[PDB]
Amino acid sequence: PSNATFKNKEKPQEVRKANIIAARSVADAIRTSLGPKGMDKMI
Amino acid sequence: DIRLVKKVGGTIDDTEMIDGVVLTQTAIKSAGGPTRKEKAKIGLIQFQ
Amino acid sequence: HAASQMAKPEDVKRRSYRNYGLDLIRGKIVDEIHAGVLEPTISKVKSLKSALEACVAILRIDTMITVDPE
Amino acid sequence: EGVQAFIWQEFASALEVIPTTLAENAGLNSIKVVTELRSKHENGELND
Amino acid sequence: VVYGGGAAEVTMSLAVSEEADKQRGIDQYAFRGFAQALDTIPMTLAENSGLDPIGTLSTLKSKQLKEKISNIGVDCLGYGSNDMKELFVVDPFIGKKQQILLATQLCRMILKIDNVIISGK
Amino acid sequence: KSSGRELLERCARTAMSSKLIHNNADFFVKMCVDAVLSLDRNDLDDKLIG
Amino acid sequence: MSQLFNNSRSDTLFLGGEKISGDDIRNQNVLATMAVANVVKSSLGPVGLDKMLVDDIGDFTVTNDGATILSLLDVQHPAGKILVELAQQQDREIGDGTTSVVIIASELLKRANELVKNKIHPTTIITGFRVALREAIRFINEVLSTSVDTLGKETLINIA
Amino acid sequence: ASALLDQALELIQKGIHPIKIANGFDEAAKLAISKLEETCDDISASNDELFRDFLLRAAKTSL
Ligand SMILES: Nc1ncnc2c1ncn2[C@@H]1O[C@H](COP(=O)(O)OP(=O)(O)O)[C@@H](O)[C@H]1O
Ligand SMILES: Nc1ncnc2c1ncn2[C@@H]1O[C@H](COP(=O)(O)OP(=O)(O)O)[C@@H](O)[C@H]1O
Ligand SMILES: [Mg+2]
Ligand SMILES: [Mg+2]
Repeated sequence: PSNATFKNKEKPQEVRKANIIAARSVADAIRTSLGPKGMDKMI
Repeated sequence: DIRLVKKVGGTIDDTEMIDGVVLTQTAIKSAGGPTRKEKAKIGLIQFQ
Repeated sequence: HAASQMAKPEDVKRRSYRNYGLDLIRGKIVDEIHAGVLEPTISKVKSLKSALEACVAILRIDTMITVDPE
Repeated sequence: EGVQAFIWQEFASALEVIPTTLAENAGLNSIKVVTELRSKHENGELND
Repeated sequence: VVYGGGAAEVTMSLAVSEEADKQRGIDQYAFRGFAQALDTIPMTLAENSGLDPIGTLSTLKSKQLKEKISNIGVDCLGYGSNDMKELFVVDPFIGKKQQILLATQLCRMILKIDNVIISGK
Repeated sequence: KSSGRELLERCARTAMSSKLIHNNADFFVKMCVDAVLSLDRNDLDDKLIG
Repeated sequence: MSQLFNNSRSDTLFLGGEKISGDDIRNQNVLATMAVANVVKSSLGPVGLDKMLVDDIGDFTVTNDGATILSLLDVQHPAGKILVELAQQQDREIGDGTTSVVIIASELLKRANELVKNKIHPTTIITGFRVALREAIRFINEVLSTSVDTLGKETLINIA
Repeated sequence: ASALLDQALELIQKGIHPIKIANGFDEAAKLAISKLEETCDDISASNDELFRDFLLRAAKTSL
């Protein structure tokens, strides 16, 4: 309702979303290197 | 306490167990010393 | 070569085929024993193994990552 | 029952990422692999 | 006409969910994804109005499964009653229908893209 | 000795695969089949289907 | 064969060069192998003919060996450096078949890449080669021939 | 539309073809609109006086 706390801040949840996508990006880079069917990565 | 010696050349099947310690270093062979000797006692020289 | 491998053990002529093949000078099939073409057995041993490990090293690569020099 | 029930539910869903990837890398149908593993585990099979 | 404001979304979400476990097949996850996708609208109204999405979503799912009356949704102005007969809110059927049709027909095109070439200006 | 109307619906169903139409093909296949049948069989034109 | 270079991605930020994945890598690795395999393909056998390489100071080197021609070809690509060092491993150990071992490896990566496009895993492909090679070495032992009834050093002459 | 895409991503990752995912939403969408049509109320039977009031109930919503 109108008496609810708005909390004044949407920047924290946006920064957490930017970190989760950045963390899932590199996690999905090495997803195909797991198990006997994994593949090598030459850097 | 485990040792792994890196070396170029050979095949994967050539890897085998060695009952004793192996030295990564090689002999000098400047004055033409022996390369093979049986029933030898190994002494560790810690000085110059 | 196939007609040699399939053959009965007891067939001299066919077995011999197992022994010969391509000639690059005259362009016909002649015997290697009389021609003198011969190699060591060690040359083929550990050659396919090196080519096998060479194939394994590139074939297992999925993605490529490059870091620029500092 | 409470607010932490959905958190524990999603914790169990995210924990099954390992066998989903093994079916993906092996070319098998993952959704099918995880629907049969639930069926076998409910019959008392601790290891499947 | 219809009665929106989270009432049509939760009504249409549980309809496909009740049919998901009847028609398991392999597309049951698509029915569940379509169900949870419809729930984002009343949760967005609950998020903007400050109400708890847990109590709001749980109340609509539990109440609408019990009672057949399908004109209860998310009260955003903070009234004491959630029944929309008294709150004077009405929406058209052609308007609420096009939200689902143009959305589900676009996303088919969005999912079918594999090659993406963008010529820099 | 089958019917002629069902022939066009049967062959047009294959064309509506690999597109956005394949689920909505039950309604739109009747449109193009009835559309082309209105044209003259001797003089079938490609500009009248704009 | 690869065209339309991969787009710089904003969701995956790694320092240095950009990351690229998919079948383009194994296509680029095979394309890098054909860059060196076509060089040594012509200088094979008696009928084969070799080429020249200048050293940018007037000097040059007319080379028949696979180890020497690849030693001067400093390959910047990573996949090509494996075959370059293999020939340096081949000529030091055995001193023979330096051209054939590179040609065998190039043909393997050709058909191996074709098999990956045929949707079988590389682990099954590698298992197929190892069981095949274990039978090949067993077959090499069958077709051996011991030198006997030879007059003098003729077996050492004709094999040279 | 973004909600369908967000839920469709999780699925793509678990492992389903994308066109098969869209086929599930089509059967779900037609069943959803069909169920909404079943529980839909019509206001055409009322006279013009009561129908005059219904325009205010919808006009106040969008405004
Ligand atoms: N006073 C209200 N009480 C309950 N629900 C409301 C009220 N006002 C708006 N809504 C709901 O919020 C939604 C807001 O839609 P609106 O934002 O006006 O359209 P658009 O999203 O195209 O701008 C409506 O669909 C309606 O169901
Ligand atoms: N006189 C010959 N007759 C038939 N085959 C030959 C002859 N000389 C060479 N070859 C073949 O050519 C191949 C490559 O020979 P060579 O070029 O000497 O070795 P490398 O491949 O190490 O350069 C060998 O496998 C051999 O079978
Ligand atoms: Mg030679
Ligand atoms: Mg509006």
